[PDB]
Amino acid sequence: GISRDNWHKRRKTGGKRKPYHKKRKYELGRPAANTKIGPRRIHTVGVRGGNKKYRALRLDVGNFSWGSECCTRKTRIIDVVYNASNNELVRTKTLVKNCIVLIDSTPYRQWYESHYALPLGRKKGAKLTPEEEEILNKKRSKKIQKKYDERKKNAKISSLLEEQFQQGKLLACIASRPGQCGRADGYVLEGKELEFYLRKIKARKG
Amino acid sequence: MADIQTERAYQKQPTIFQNKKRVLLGETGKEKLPRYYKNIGLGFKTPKEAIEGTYIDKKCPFTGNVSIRGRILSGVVTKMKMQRTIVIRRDYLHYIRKYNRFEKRHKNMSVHLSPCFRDVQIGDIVTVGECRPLSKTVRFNVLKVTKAAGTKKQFQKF
Amino acid sequence: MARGPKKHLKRVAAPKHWMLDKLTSVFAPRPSTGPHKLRECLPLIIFLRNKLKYALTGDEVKKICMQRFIKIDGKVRADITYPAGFMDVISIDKTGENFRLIYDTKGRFAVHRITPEEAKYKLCKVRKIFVGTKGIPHLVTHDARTIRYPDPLIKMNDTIQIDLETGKITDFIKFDTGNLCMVTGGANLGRIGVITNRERHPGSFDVVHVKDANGNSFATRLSNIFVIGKGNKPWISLPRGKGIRLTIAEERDKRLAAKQSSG
Amino acid sequence: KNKEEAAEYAKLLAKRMKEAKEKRQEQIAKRRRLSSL
RNA sequence: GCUGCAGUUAAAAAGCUCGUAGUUGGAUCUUGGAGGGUGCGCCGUCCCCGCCCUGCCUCCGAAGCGUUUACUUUGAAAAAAUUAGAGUGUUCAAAGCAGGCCCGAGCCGCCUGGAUACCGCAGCUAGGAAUAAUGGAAUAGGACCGCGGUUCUAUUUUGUUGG
RNA sequence: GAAACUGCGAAUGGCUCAUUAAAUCAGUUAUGGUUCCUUUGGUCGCCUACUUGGAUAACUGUGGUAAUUCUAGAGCUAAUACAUGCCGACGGCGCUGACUCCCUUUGUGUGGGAUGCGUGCAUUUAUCAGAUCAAAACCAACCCGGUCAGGCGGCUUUGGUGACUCUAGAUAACCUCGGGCCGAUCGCAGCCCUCCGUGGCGGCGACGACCCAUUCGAACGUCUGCCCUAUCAACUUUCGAUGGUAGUCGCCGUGCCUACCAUGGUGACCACGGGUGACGGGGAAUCAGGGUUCGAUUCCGGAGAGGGAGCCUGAGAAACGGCUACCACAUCCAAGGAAGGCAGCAGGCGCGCAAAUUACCCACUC
Repeated sequence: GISRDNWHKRRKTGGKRKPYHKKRKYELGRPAANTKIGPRRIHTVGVRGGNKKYRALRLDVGNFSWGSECCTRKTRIIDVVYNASNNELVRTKTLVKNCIVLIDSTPYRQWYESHYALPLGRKKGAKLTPEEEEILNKKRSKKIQKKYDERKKNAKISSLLEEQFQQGKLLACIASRPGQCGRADGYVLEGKELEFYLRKIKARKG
Repeated sequence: MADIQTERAYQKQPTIFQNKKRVLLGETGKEKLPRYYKNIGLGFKTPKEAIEGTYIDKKCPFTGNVSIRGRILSGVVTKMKMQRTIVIRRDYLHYIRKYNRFEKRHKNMSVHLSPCFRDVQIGDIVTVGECRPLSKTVRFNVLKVTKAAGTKKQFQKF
Repeated sequence: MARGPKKHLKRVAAPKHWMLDKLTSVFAPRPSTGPHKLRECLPLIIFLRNKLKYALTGDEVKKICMQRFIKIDGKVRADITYPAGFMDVISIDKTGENFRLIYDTKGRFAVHRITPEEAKYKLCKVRKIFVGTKGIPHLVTHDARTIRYPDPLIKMNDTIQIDLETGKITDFIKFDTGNLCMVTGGANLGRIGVITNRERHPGSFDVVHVKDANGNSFATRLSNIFVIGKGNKPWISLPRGKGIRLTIAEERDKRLAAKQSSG
Repeated sequence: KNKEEAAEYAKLLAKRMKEAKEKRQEQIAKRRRLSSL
């Protein structure tokens, strides 16, 4: 099958390594999860030394954290936008580490409006009146306005992130190894990385 | 310098986070990138270039995630064809009793070279240290550039 | 070979210091997994029937053990090939004997009776000192005993008086110039002595210059040095010989002089 | 039982300060003598 | 045929020279008096040692710490069997790792053992500073808060915290 | 107490040296790159709880097949097998809070609250933490201690290794889920109740589990040392050759694999290629000294079980006294089928110059 061993191929001298022993389980290795986006499926795999490793095939939600915020929220993973390794991964919408995805934003938005009471971007009046407004209206007199007052300064939030909020989809980078762990986790892009990916996202696009 | 970042992936040191932020001057903030470094040990001074630098090099002993343990060797630089890696020639004496003169013999050793070191130029004697397998060939990492304009055969200056 | 743990020992490939004969059979006991590394141990069977002469057969050694006759460090051990070792106690009760496994100047586990006290406690060399889980700290001794909450002075290479019923460190000795020492491996295995110097190498390998109560000097690896108390004041019994080491000529001089006349 | 060990251990480390704390003092005070000149 | 071969005529110096690798390389840089081992009947004879007729600096330890090595020297690290080789009455011996005693058994027992050595190199230590290489200042450079103008960065501290 | 189930062994040993020439291997190093059964040391409170569900063997009975370590079907039916799920509880503590006082319109400063509603570890991710140094003049805020005439001073803290993103702690969650953990055993024989039948308690003797370390290991990584050959002088990559970078994979390091991107890496200090009465070493034989030759073979390391390749189980196997296909061989048959691998011990054929009993025992050694 598959055989991490170098003891095939050729050395640096270039001499033909001669066959020593067969392919040995200790050398053993495997097919990739090639995990793909959509209704969750996972399979257990037997790994060396006992121990069981999850192979995720297809995933729809992950746990993505807003680092500067210091908060993490679980959201649907909408789609794969960018992948350094290979393009097919993006087109196929396959999940892997370093894959650049778009999450969904709504959980982040709901938290942010609640905590800072300033609502993101320059959405709309009607929306405010509807739900999320109720939260904004809040009160307790009192209760919450004081907290909102305490906050401010940070709360600037960064233009690139907020603009993304308008879309309702935020760029995030998958931190975890879905094929290994079975969890498709990641962190919201930002700052510099976000700048680099945006440049890549627009540059290649068109 | 040259934009590093160059590739397609965003080069960064792991788990060294950011967060830029609002208000004035800098702006954000002036350094804009926190950098993490460490001394290799064995009394190898971590050169300024490492601390001062922008470059990423995971493979770097000072800036990167590699530990130096094991044999510490010295050799002369034969090649600096490859990017971020060099080949050094190690001379050694082979003893032959059966009748006794031993004959000079040599081995070449591939070793990673952090961008912190520069002027890595063939002819330079260098001190490399053992490390975890960096690449299928490379066992070592350049820790110190021994140098010398000397070997006069030319006149070096500063 | 090559799929799993070895379970046999070809005798001859056993450690010399058990002093098993050459003929007899093909296989030696081979120490169970336990508190002491296999080379550095003394399977009870060798103790009961190879040093003490209580047993003849291996069939007998077993018959003895199943009685429960024998405890190591206080807590009946019932395995023929149990890996007892340095600083272990071994107590045969209905016979009233307490023995501490500590070296010859040959480098051979010595048959060394100790008092009915003493048998209570053993000296362990700290191997590692640890922040375990939940923020608790622990020390680990040579004999593979982990004690939590130790007192903060204790550092790797120090030694440590363990109670024994209870576990429980009931003090310690620092590794410092001038401490009494026991040599637990290598050419000098069994020599006792003060210190003098620790030469230190980064990367690897620290040597300990030892001087004996005869101004005889020697080195070993730090790995091989065990602290056992304060000059002229061991914290345990020493075997006859005070781990001295005498030249083969001195050794001859003692052997012929003490007897064929001298009582 | 574990609680007692943790509490007792803290006392030794915390109590040791009293005897050790004095050690530091023998430095701060002197830090003024050297600076004097 | 290293130690330790032959090649004018016996088997064997290329017709001759240039020549890279390889090998090989001139001179010249520091100068009796007692201590301890074994022979000879209180006396001495004959080695070996610091001496008479030489790590700097940091500022005893520690540390700084090495100009590079090779070399050689002293240690450790060095599987057992084997082999050299100690102790040991297998009747002898090759072996084997024993055994030998106190004891007339009431001893309701004593006890010596089963040494050590070798172990290439390479690596590790350490002392030497000869030997052989190796280090620079002559299209001037290194030293010593010798002194300054310019600019940067790190945290002590004006109780506390911010400028 | 036959059996059966269950659990564990069967991955060890034994055997041979065919493959195999810096491969294997030896001495040296290493894991801060990782897995590890077991032993050993630690680690175990949150209305079915005085304890949950229902089925297979052994068995009975009935059979089939020329022949099977074949097995059908049915009726039961055990568990430390199998799938579940709880009494336990304990909280002040977090965010919320009907609110209320004092010194001042608004406000601002100092204060304190009855009643509501994530908190065991593991894993993954993200963040913080993991504190190293010496003095002053002013301005804006405010703590205590001694005060009268706005006026005098002042303090408290962070585990180790030469080096880690190490260990540990804090914050936000996550589920790897039913599919992490926190446990649904036995045989033999006198107590007490702030009080009356209960609930709490007392002798002898018969494996699991999570996480960490340990032990036996494992898998890789360092160098330095190998036979003959030049009638083998240039080699290695479009089916990766050497390197970057990122991922997928693996116990994990690594072109392992794959994308993109470079054009490398090696050689007269013998590479490359080829050969081989080459498994490698400890060792053996021949003794001036130097040397000269051998090593399959009682130990160590490596390799294989007809040839090749694949795989299951399990901590550990790419296992052949497992299985599976092909390939080469051989066997039984009622001809459809069916079953097999002595480089294990004896023995036998063939081969040859050449090599033993189809014997006894688990008592010794283990």
